[PDB]
Amino acid sequence: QVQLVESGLRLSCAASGHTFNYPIMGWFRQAPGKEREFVGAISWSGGSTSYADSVKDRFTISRDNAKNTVYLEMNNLKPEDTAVYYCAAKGRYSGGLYYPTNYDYWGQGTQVT
Amino acid sequence: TTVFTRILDRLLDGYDNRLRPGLGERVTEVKTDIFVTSFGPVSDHDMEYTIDVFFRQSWKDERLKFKGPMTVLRLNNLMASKIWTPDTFFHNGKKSVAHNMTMPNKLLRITEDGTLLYTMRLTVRAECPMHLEDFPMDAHACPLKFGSYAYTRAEVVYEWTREPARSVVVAEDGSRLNQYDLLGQTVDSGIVQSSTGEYVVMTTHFHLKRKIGYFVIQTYLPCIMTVILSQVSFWLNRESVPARTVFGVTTVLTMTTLSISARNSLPKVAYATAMDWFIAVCYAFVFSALIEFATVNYFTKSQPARAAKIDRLSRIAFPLLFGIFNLVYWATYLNR
Amino acid sequence: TTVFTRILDRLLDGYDNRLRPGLGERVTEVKTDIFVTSFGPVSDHDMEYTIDVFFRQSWKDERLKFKGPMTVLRLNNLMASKIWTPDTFFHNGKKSVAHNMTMPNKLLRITEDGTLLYTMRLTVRAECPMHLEDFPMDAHACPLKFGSYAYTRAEVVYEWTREPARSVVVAEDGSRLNQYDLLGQTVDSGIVQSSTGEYVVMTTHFHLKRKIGYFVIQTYLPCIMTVILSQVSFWLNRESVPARTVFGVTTVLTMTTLSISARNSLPKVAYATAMDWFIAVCYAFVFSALIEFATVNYFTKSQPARAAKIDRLSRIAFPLLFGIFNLVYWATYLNR
Amino acid sequence: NMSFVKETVDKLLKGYDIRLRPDFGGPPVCVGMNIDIASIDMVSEVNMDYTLTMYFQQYWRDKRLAYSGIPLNLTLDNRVADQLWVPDTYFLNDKKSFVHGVTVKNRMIRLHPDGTVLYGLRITTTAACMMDLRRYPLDEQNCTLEIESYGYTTDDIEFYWRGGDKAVTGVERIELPQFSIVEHRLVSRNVVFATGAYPRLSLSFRLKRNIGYFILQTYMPSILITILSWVSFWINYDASAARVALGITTVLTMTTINTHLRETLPKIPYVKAIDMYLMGCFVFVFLALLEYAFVNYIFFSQPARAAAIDRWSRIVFPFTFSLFNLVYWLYYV
Amino acid sequence: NMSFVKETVDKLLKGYDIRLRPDFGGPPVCVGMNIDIASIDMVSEVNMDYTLTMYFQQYWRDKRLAYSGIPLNLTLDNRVADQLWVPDTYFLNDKKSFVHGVTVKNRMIRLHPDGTVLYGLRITTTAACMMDLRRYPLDEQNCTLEIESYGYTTDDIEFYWRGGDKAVTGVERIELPQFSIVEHRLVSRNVVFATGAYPRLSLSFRLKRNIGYFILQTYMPSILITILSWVSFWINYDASAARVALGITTVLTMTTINTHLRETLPKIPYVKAIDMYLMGCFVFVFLALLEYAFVNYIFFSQPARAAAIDRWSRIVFPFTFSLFNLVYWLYYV
Amino acid sequence: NMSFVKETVDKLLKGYDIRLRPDFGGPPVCVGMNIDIASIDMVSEVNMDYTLTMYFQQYWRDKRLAYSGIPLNLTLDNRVADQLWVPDTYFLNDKKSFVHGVTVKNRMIRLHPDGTVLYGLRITTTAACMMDLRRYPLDEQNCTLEIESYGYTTDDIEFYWRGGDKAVTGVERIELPQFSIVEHRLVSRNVVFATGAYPRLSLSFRLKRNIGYFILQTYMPSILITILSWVSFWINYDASAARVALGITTVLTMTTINTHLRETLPKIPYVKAIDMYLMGCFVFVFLALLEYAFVNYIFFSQPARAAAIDRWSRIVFPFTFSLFNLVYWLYYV
Ligand SMILES: *[C@@H]1O[C@H](CO)[C@@H](O[C@@H]2O[C@H](CO)[C@@H](O[C@@H]3O[C@H](CO[C@H]4O[C@H](CO)[C@@H](O)[C@H](O)[C@@H]4O)[C@@H](O)[C@H](O[C@H]4O[C@H](CO)[C@@H](O)[C@H](O)[C@@H]4O)[C@@H]3O)[C@H](O)[C@H]2NC(C)=O)[C@H](O)[C@H]1NC(C)=O
Ligand SMILES: *[C@@H]1O[C@H](CO)[C@@H](O[C@@H]2O[C@H](CO)[C@@H](O[C@@H]3O[C@H](CO[C@H]4O[C@H](CO)[C@@H](O)[C@H](O)[C@@H]4O)[C@@H](O)[C@H](O[C@H]4O[C@H](CO)[C@@H](O)[C@H](O)[C@@H]4O)[C@@H]3O)[C@H](O)[C@H]2NC(C)=O)[C@H](O)[C@H]1NC(C)=O
Ligand SMILES: *[C@@H]1O[C@H](CO)[C@@H](O[C@@H]2O[C@H](CO)[C@@H](O[C@@H]3O[C@H](CO[C@H]4O[C@H](CO)[C@@H](O)[C@H](O)[C@@H]4O)[C@@H](O)[C@H](O[C@H]4O[C@H](CO)[C@@H](O)[C@H](O)[C@@H]4O)[C@@H]3O)[C@H](O)[C@H]2NC(C)=O)[C@H](O)[C@H]1NC(C)=O
Ligand SMILES: *[C@@H]1O[C@H](CO)[C@@H](O[C@@H]2O[C@H](CO)[C@@H](O[C@@H]3O[C@H](CO[C@H]4O[C@H](CO)[C@@H](O)[C@H](O)[C@@H]4O)[C@@H](O)[C@H](O[C@H]4O[C@H](CO)[C@@H](O)[C@H](O)[C@@H]4O)[C@@H]3O)[C@H](O)[C@H]2NC(C)=O)[C@H](O)[C@H]1NC(C)=O
Repeated sequence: QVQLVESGLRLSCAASGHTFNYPIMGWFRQAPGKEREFVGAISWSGGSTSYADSVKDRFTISRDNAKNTVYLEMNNLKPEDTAVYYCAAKGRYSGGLYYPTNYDYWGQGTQVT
Repeated sequence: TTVFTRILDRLLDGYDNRLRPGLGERVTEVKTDIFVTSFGPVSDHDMEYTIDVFFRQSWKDERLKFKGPMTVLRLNNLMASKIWTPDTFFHNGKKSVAHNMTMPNKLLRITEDGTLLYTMRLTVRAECPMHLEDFPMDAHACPLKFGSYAYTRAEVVYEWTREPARSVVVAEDGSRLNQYDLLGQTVDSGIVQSSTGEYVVMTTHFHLKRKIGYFVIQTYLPCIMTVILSQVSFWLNRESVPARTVFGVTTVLTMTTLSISARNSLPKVAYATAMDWFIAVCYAFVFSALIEFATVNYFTKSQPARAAKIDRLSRIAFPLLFGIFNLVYWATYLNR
Repeated sequence: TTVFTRILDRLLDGYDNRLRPGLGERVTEVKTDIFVTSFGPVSDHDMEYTIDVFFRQSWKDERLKFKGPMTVLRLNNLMASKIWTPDTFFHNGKKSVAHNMTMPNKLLRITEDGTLLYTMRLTVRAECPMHLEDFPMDAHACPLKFGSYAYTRAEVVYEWTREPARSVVVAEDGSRLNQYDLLGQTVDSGIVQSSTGEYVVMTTHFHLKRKIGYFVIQTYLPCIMTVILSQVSFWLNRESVPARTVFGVTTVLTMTTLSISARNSLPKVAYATAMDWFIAVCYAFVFSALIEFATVNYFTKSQPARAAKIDRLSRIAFPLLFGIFNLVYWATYLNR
Repeated sequence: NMSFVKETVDKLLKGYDIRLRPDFGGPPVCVGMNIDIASIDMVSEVNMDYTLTMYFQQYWRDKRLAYSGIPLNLTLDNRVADQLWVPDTYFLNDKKSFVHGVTVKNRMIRLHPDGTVLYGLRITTTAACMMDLRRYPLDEQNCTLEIESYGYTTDDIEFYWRGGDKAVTGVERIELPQFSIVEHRLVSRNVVFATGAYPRLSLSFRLKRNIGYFILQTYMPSILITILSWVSFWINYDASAARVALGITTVLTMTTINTHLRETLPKIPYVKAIDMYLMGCFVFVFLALLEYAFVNYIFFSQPARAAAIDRWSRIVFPFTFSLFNLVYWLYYV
Repeated sequence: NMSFVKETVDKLLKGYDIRLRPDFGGPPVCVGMNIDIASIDMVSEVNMDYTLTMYFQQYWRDKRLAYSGIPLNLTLDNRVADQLWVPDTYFLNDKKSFVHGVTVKNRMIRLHPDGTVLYGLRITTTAACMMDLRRYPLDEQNCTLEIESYGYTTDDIEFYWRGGDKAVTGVERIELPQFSIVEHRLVSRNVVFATGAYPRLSLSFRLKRNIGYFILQTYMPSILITILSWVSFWINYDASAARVALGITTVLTMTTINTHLRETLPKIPYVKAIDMYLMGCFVFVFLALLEYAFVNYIFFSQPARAAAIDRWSRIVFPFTFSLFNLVYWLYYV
Repeated sequence: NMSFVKETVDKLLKGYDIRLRPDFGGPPVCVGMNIDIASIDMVSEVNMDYTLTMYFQQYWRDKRLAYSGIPLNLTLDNRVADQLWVPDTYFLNDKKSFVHGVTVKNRMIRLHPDGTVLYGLRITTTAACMMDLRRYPLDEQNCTLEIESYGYTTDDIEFYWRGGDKAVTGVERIELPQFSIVEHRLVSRNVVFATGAYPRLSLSFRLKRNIGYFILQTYMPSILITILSWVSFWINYDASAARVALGITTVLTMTTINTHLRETLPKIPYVKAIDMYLMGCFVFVFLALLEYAFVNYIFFSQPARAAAIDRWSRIVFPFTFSLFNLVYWLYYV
């Protein structure tokens, strides 16, 4: 079991428990009228980030295993970035990186305007 | 020669090899027998053994009765693929080989009453779960179990061709064991139960006993010599402090090296073997000899008479106790 | 498209692939060439090497003439299994692989005049007998020989596509060699006679030269430094008996460990390499230094002047003799 | 009457198209799974994988194979499997698998009157299992087997464990040398790739490592050598050769033990518990050697202070070693 | 209706010549590639290769396979792939590859109404990767996969990454203990052989080696032995036994480290960074021992000169060692 | 005239029944055999086997294949072997074998006008060879290849060596690093099993091991350490630490040599010659150490007796070692 704690512009996702069984953390945002949208993903150990097109070169993701945290730094905001943000954990053999169905443990929703 | 071709064509005319003989009318009975041509090496690390066999099966198929100038047709083995054969498999097999050089190592013979003899040459790797508490004086019963994969006991049964003790025959020169000694085999049959039904199983247990000479000249003798060397220190005069210290430390180092090297061909079992107990006791003797020297040196310059008495007592006590321990240990383990 | 389908169906109508082109009339001439995409590792222990090639063969088959809109049909390699091809094999091959991922790595092209080009991608492991008397300063000529298995010189002959030097082409960056340099290759052809007749054989020798840097920094430098360290002992004063004893003991032990460990890589050949001679001479020097110390110690207390004279002479004699030995050894083994 | 059975089986396979799934173009075909674990042979930290042998049974329904007039299960020769449709089941985390083929292919085909097909295989598979060795050898691992359809999406095929938690048998009989199976779990879910959603069955085991082998094999020699190093503190300070011999011998034995230990593990970049213990022991023996070096250095002019240092070292080293052992065994247990 | 689809597929395969590529005799057929990386099992310097497992997807259009009346994409049993034309794609630098075949051959065929074929394989390949070890263990490697067409030249076939930069996924699934992935790159080009010009796709990864293990297990022992070797400079030159023991111990320990540690790599001829470091430390300890030998040789007739030599060595040796370390770590980092 | 040859070949295979041997129902068919040995690879004592590469040629007559009007011997495509009858020859003592298959299957079929078939294969086989290692490394082995018919008894088939004692070629050109082939022998016999009597051919080689490697590698260090152990008798008896160090070092080094050497061979239960030599050397060094211990025990009250014991040891130990070497090398040579 993995416990995700959301804080936070900069959003912090701090995970505790069995972070070895869920080696990938991903970020999603839900618009009021749209479905959940993938933002980016970070590997706990490899530090190999992946980003969606709409937030390339603007959002950045970093990981530190000292206290098991992943940071999403948002820069050059736009009015089309007003969505409730979620952080999630992905299993080792869970499939595609861009689909919310494949993520098991979801954090608390965080609002950004 | 045309007569035999016509006979074979008539035998195969309308034959359906998807159906066992006697389907819906009676159980198919298969008589099996094994000729071991070589009982190959045993692997303690993998808990397995290799065996090379002629595997022989025989059964009745009324669809193949014929009448001709001969009573037995000894056919090319390709015919085996045109008829029905039993689907025998080894339950504890790991990775077997059916030899194909220079041709498939199979033979098929048909008797005019419809009896089929079907023989193949196989190399079977099989699991032998071993308990190594008595190592290196352990004995094992390595099993070999086989039976039908798809046919329950209501469809196919297996029987040994002759008396069960005489249906598994080991070749007289067919022994590739280097570390073990084959004492005999026990032959049996029974019923297994699984989620797909009840099946017949034929079982052979080979009884192996490990030869001890290698471990005698590899571990026991160096340990004994190290213990004797450590007890030799009791006869050096008490002034020779560096010499007796060198004796003690070197013997402790030798015991540690021998203890570490002892487990090199064994699986990482979680329990202690007999050799481990022997090495632990030898290590205890060497360490206690060093402690004896330390005690003697502590009292040397204050109670020299007590130190001399302790040394004289030790010169007798240490060898006597080591000999008694050796007698007890070897009596316990060689008579089991 | 249907035109080409009809052409292919007419070519394969009444075509017997059991018969070579020109059977009973003349000799089939096969032109061959090799493109080495990678010259894989060389193994001294197994006396073999690995090579990755595009193997290209070309011949003429009158039965495959056609007339159509295209001049060359570049066909799916399945077609290659429906026509005659040469039965070329590598005489000194050990176990080769015809690559099959994701499809058979084969190509067939048919020209309208009946000319066939047939290419395949192969990994060949071949035997290279090595004479290791000069190891690690040795050079080898690894051969690769191929030819027809079943067709004698009266039925099939092999020729190089272009001039023999230009027919085997090695890629620029296709070296997987670690401890060797590929100096070049020679190309030749000839006849070999066996129990079944005379056969054409095509041979390519690759010339390899071992690099020495690894052994320079792995064996020669530690040995030289150990010898110099042992000869350092001659300069300590005669009062420091424990120091010189420690010097001798530790240098002899280091030389013994190096000598024992230095033959791990090589096969157990029944002769002495150059490295063996170097290590033997270094061992002799260290042992002679220890013997000299023992001699000096024996005469130390009774004839101190003789011990001093021996030490003074040895301090000059030993480095000079080691230098002369090194010069002889390197002159012998470098201008070979 | 075998002729009627033959005619019925010929009729069932007349016009049968194996390229099409049952109920092609309609609702998904449901496939139930069962596994009997025969053995779990070897668990490798070096290769990060484990080997497993099993009887794998798939049950489904194919209405093209329904027959009447024969009140029997029809067990057919396994080569009939080449003339029927079967699911395209594979194992996602496997590295090398094979079906046993002695004496024949270890395959079973059983038809039922209503069209139900039972398809059984005996499979030995090596499967990847990433391991966390930060607490080695006091670690606990979770090794899984992932079972998926390759070509068919969830609109064509569905998986389910046949019998619920009873669908996997034989786990309680498994005996492992280095491990014990604490628990096994069965999961069913869906996995989305770029080409669609696919059914997924997961079978997981939790393995706890036994500690006895490492107590007997590496911890005891290190402890005994460290204790041996303390005998020097009880030897007089003027026996220089003996105590220098002790220091050199202890350092050499520590290096040999460390090399023999590390020659059996992968080159992981973090510190393991056994590495921590061994370098603690190395620090202790090195400190004992350096303490003797200091005492030998200063004892020529201050014999009393050297004797006092030796006497206090007789006590300090056992106390600090006991404290280090306490801290180590409290941090990892 | 299953019979309608059956006759549609029978009509599709009727008169189909598998020996001919789509648009044979006309414009080249375009093949789009996708790769989904499952894992990289191992990277071996001794064998100079690496093992990769992947889903390899190929996309093309064959007008002979177009069908109408069914507004659906036909996912067919993979055995039908034996009756269709497929590209003769191969990997140039691979050494041993197989398609997984449990429970069936891991292969996928999906047809589309306009004639588009999607063809998927699950492949494990051991591919060659020549490594430059001059900066080892601080080295950075570049390992590639070369995808090419064997028989068809650029007149017959074209390759392109389907989706551009997004044609390869799953890079974050690569978990190597000894390496980390820094970057991956996709390349498309043509290669000219004596038989013509062929399309070539290239997928490259840049691997960075983690330094922690080598810092922990190699550099620290050498630094500590050199520092221990410097203690002789601070000891009075009358203690011949102690200083000789120190020098001999340091020399022999350096040799033991080198022999028991370097014997683990391919027999490359050049010098690596770790080799140069170990040889420098050996040179330093040997020079300290030789300096003491000379001082002991001369101190009985020129004690003041010997004291001055020791006094200057005390300062010079740490300074030159610091300069050596500075140069080494600047050059290699 | 390829048309006429094709007609003849098609006529030959028209009514051919591959299921029946030639002269089925009549006298046994005679099969002559030849072998051309190309190489003998690794002869392993650990695995108790050897590897052989050879050209295996079989010769027989099938009157069903006779043809007229074509004055040529017809070499055919090797795949025609799949339509003719061939003997079911196998090797009894083979563990793993294969026919080479690059570029094609290494197989030859050559027909003759009278119906004679020549059938050739190129085969690599690993064959079991149990070795008696009691005299190792001065041992002589005998390794065989057993060629037999599997299904056909002596009333259906009979083997013979074609060409008498010249049926095997290439023995004199084999190069083995560790052995030399002294002799080879050919035998023909019958073997009875429960299913009948079968023909058996045996090809045996006698291999003699070369001793130079073992002189360089094992005996010389033991001799040098034994001689080194005698240096103690020439060092004055008051130097206790030096002589005890020398004796202990020699003893421990001999034990280390023995343990290191015995682990490169299979775990046989008996004693080999090198084991006896090493045990004798251990006995000698142990007795030298015991002699020193006894001298140390009685050199206070009786120094002259101790000096005499050392002086007599100086002569007795070399003499007894010489006698032991003489006895050993006379027994084993
Ligand atoms: C590249 O080349 C390699 C060989 O170097 C190929 O590997 C062989 O592939 C062939 C073709 O698929 C295999 O032959 C087939 O085997 C089927 C059974 O396979 C099982 O049993 C064998 C042993 O008998 C095992 O090796 C195997 O792993 C399986 O457990 C048969 O059912 C097939 O028969 C079918 O075709 C024949 C044609 O005459 C019909 O008569 C039959 O009725 C039936 O329809 C066939 O014989 C062979 O087993 C493979 N060998 C190995 C060692 O793997 C690769 O497949 C090839 N790759 C490509 C892409 O072409
Ligand atoms: C080794 O490590 C693996 C992970 O790497 C562990 O596998 C996990 O196991 C847990 C169970 O212990 C799984 O959690 C369960 O998942 C089921 C499937 O979820 C899918 O379907 C539901 C809807 O049914 C969706 O909501 C969801 O998004 C998925 O699509 C759930 O059905 C289970 O729900 C049950 O528990 C919850 C409370 O937890 C209840 O509210 C429910 O009513 C119900 O009772 C459950 O959530 C988890 O999915 C597994 N992960 C993976 C990746 O497979 C192994 O357990 C572990 N091995 C060991 C021995 O511990
Ligand atoms: C591991 O190492 C390999 C080399 O062994 C690296 O591969 C090289 O990668 C670079 C890109 O980083 C490649 O360079 C590119 O080549 C393309 C093809 O060039 C051929 O075709 C064009 C016509 O299409 C010819 O003009 C040319 O002569 C070649 O025949 C170019 O299309 C690329 O152009 C790009 O840059 C130019 C500006 O320089 C722009 O104008 C273009 O729009 C475009 O952006 C580029 O030049 C190089 O070819 C690769 N080498 C090989 C041998 O394949 C790997 O990158 C490396 N891996 C890592 C992770 O670093
Ligand atoms: C490695 O070790 C093997 C044994 O394991 C040796 O093989 C033996 O070789 C000898 C010959 O050197 C064989 O002895 C010969 O057997 C022949 C066959 O005997 C069978 O058939 C005859 C009838 O033909 C029967 O009478 C007999 O009972 C058997 O059924 C005999 O024909 C030979 O006769 C020759 O010698 C005798 C004298 O001994 C003469 O009287 C004859 O005229 C004739 O010259 C002979 O007896 C023996 O059978 C082989 N053993 C096995 C198990 O095959 C290898 O030689 C050895 N390798 C090396 C290099 O030394």
